[PDB]
Amino acid sequence: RKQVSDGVAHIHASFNNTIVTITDRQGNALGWATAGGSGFRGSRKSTPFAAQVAAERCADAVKEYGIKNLEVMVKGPGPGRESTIRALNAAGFRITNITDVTPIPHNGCRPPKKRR
Amino acid sequence: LSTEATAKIVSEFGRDANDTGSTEVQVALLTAQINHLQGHFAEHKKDHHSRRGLLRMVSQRRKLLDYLKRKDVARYTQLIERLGLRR
Amino acid sequence: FCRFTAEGVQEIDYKDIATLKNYITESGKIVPSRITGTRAKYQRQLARAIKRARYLSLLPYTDRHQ
Amino acid sequence: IKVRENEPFDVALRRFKRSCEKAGVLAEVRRREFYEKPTTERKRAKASAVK
Amino acid sequence: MRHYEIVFMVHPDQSEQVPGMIERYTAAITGAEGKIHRLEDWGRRQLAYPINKLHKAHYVLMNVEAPQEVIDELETTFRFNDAVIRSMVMRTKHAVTEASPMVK
RNA sequence: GUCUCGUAGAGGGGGGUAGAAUUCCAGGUGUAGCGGUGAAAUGCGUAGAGAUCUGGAGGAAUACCGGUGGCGAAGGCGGCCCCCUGGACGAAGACUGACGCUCAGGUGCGAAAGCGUGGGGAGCAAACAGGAUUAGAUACCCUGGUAGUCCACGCCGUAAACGAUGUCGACUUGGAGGUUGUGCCCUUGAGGCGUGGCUUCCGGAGCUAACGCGUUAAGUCGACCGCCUGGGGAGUACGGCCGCA
RNA sequence: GGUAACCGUAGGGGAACCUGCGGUUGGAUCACCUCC
Repeated sequence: RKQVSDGVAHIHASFNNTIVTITDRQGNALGWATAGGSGFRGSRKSTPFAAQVAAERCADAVKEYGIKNLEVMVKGPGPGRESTIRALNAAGFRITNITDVTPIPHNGCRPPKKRR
Repeated sequence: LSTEATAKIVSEFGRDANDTGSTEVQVALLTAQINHLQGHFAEHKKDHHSRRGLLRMVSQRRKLLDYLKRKDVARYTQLIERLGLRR
Repeated sequence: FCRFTAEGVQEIDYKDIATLKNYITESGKIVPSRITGTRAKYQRQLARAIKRARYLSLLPYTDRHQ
Repeated sequence: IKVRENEPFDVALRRFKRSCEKAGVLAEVRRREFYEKPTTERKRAKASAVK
Repeated sequence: MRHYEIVFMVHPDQSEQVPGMIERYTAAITGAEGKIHRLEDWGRRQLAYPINKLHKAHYVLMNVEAPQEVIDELETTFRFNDAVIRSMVMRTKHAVTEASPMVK
């Protein structure tokens, strides 16, 4: 239908379900997947092995939109979540630029209290 | 206050205009600060921090006046009428 | 090494972009004084000047703007 | 960080995040920052003077 | 009597009228016995981050000695105009006259 | 104690203003789950969610510099700018001429929590609703969530309000460090010699029951204030003052 | 480079104690031959 070539991707490295999105550098979303969309549940879903599957679902659904080059935006504290960008790299898209977009605040809202 | 305004009072109440030590010039300067400064708290009521310096100045004024009373009542009285002090 | 005691500043201008960009880090933060070795007074002057300059758009707040 | 580098690829060059970021941020910011007892939490640096 | 540094921002759409305003504002300053030691017209400049969905702006700077009453009037005349974008005021220690290190 | 010239400083009120961040609303894309803990559920779900982009409304606090750094009588003070304002210190003299120290009563200031009248209300969050679980069981855990938290204008006046060390002076070997002033050498540049503030840590005489303090004394002395007299009962009772409680 | 037991205060409830806001270091339990 449409050709994107040098798209952009967005990942949300939450401790829970990781979000991966493909975007065409204009805000309109091409495709999307979770570690939870395949029926994964519980702590089997938080290991870095789990984030790969969503990356390959995104890649193999977005073939028709024709990604050739790509950008990726990463925010989150989740450890080792760049396994997703390993998966996109291995999927054949030429990943050219990377930025960390973690929403740090300048000490605004008050964070929730901790458990003992 | 300002150096220009301070210079006039020392020349007025002073013996020779470089003397600046006789208790008259001191008490005159202190009054000059307080009467102007009273207009600060007309709307800056909340300021509790410069009040400490204000009360220090008024205490020092009264304390030098109580020093004058023990040395010569004449210039004390002339001074208080010149400045309009109550007591 | 320090530039202030060698090049000469009794006061530092906030529009001097060279000595300003020299002390900002890769992502717009301020370098700590223990890394660079500047005197405390001058470090305090830098910290004030550069935060005016951010207001004056001579610097960005963070690199996340393209 | 804007990562742009020479032509070799897939090294990912984030091995120095240890000093390129205060990495504890978002480990200590999504939770009530305690910050109390702070200076004696800096105290341990003095304890090491020895000869 | 004190001296001030002032810098402001203007919409690039109003480029033709930047120096007409410069002259008008310095006339307003000088009419109440104002004096100026430095004035720079830095001209067009790219912004470090977009403000008001804009990307370029026109820089103006001057160092003035003036009485405090006129500054608030002049600032309000900034704020009420359409074409102003940002402003800044500063009180300085001494009447500096040497040209601004930007121009180098 | 006063005047002259300067310096550093989150010392205080008022008004603007900025960027990051958090909800909510609107408009696209787009698929069906999202959210959460060691595991699940509750709850939103396709009268179209989250994820992403843009616009807008609104509230609170100022990442980075930032430190046994600074200011303050104490409590405590942290974006930027402007207006108003207190104190400290240094150089060189000049002047006043014992004007001083302490202070029962008294006045004022005094973290947070709490009340009263009216605003505003993003997030967080005593109480409350629900889900879950162990080993008593309500509570620790997770969804929501009212007061409160914020601003006016008033009360309350207590804290491990602690350096557990009242205030003010004088005298007695050292060493190293921070911060802020300032003289000097023929300044042959960021270097050397000296001299003032405020602070930090080792340690000598001395003191101490010891721990330890140690020129910022808990050392040797002087002036005045407050307090103590075995543990519990008890900072409780009955009075008085204060307070809307 | 997570070691808390206390304070002042307000809502809860009872062998007992919990939380919301702020503050301090004084950061741990003992010295039991025959009935335990």
